[PDB]
Amino acid sequence: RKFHYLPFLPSTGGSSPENYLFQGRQECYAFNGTQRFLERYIYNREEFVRFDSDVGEFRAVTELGRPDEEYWNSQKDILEEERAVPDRMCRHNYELGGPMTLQRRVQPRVNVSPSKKGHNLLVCHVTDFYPGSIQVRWFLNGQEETAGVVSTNLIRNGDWTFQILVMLEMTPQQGDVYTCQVEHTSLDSPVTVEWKAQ
Amino acid sequence: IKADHVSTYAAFVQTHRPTGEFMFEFDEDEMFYVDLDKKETVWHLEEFGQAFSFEAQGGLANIAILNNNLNTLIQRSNHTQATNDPPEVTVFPKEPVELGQPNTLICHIDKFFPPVLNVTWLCNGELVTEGVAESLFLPRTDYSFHKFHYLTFVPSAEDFYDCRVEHWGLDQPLLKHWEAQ
Ligand SMILES: *[C@@H]1O[C@H](CO)[C@@H](O)[C@H](O)[C@H]1NC(C)=O
Ligand SMILES: *[C@@H]1O[C@H](CO)[C@@H](O)[C@H](O)[C@H]1NC(C)=O
Ligand SMILES: *[C@H]1O[C@H](CO)[C@@H](O)[C@H](O)[C@H]1NC(C)=O
Repeated sequence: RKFHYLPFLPSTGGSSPENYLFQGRQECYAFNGTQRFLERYIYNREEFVRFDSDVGEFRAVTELGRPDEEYWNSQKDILEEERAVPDRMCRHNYELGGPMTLQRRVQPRVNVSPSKKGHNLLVCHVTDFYPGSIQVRWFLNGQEETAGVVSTNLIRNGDWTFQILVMLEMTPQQGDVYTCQVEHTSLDSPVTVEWKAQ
Repeated sequence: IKADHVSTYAAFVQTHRPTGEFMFEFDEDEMFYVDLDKKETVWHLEEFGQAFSFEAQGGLANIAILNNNLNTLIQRSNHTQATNDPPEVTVFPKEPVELGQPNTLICHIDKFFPPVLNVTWLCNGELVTEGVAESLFLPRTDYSFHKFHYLTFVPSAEDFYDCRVEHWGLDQPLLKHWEAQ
């Protein structure tokens, strides 16, 4: 009912002005109900040592982390507890987090605007969605539109919402119904909105 | 790395400004972190915290552990320091911009190292106080960093914004400009 964690391991040898950083990542990777664990330690951008469940032991990514590897791998209790993580910590958090994380669904808001004179464009602005997997499609009087379209890259707002812009190439006729269409794991029926010029 | 989803505790410790932080990430979005002054777990989204708790001490512990480790490696490296990688900075709205209609400006700062920053907003020259919020120094795959600075505003007709940013990888404090059409 609470997120489990993992104490980091102590390094070996414990017994603009200056700046040093030391980072540690503990990454869980989920595939088909499978779970693979990765514990890395970075000094100042340089990842020096690392544990991969799939390897079963540590590797010295740079000579800088040689002392940790030798120590840690001749330590049976350490190893046995790393190996456990895919099932202890990873499983627990993955399963615990589910509803708010894996089952997170946010309805996108859709929006269609000109932007012309002085080329000619029509932005379909799709804001506020999670997850980031989205399809966005253009229609002129019902019929699809490949040519003249530009998708921005998927842009992470970094508040657990994504944003995206898909503009179309313009040649407004007379009775033109230009429809932007979106699809997402949240809304089952594909939301659409359109535009005319009179 | 052939995965469906990624959950990682990332935490760093450094000798300058941010004495170091500890957090959790789920697919590059940050879930909860531990406020080291306040000694509490802080949940990014309100509904997260109301769903499950997390032991604030555990992060505190690891932060202490990493403080330690830092010193060890300060040794076996004759105190080596990486050089400062400048930030790539963009600014864009949260919602489609429109005539006098409540919105939020986002200042995304990318690809920088180390994570020491001064970031401020300028609205027609003026430094803004109210309306400002911000993410943690987020850790990246490539051991670089990025941050988000948030400002809430109303799209005025003639009216500009610059995102003023200081970091050692620069010397020109860089500001990206921003406005409507
Ligand atoms: C690190 O220590 C060795 C001691 O043998 C020395 O040769 C070298 O000058 C030191 N490196 C730096 C960058 O000071
Ligand atoms: C942040 O601001 C202070 C102002 O006194 C300055 O001394 C410091 O160098 C600044 N840091 C960066 C990284 O620009
Ligand atoms: C995961 O499902 C795949 C099909 O994509 C299959 O090969 C396998 O049975 C599953 N994985 C494992 C490790 O058993």
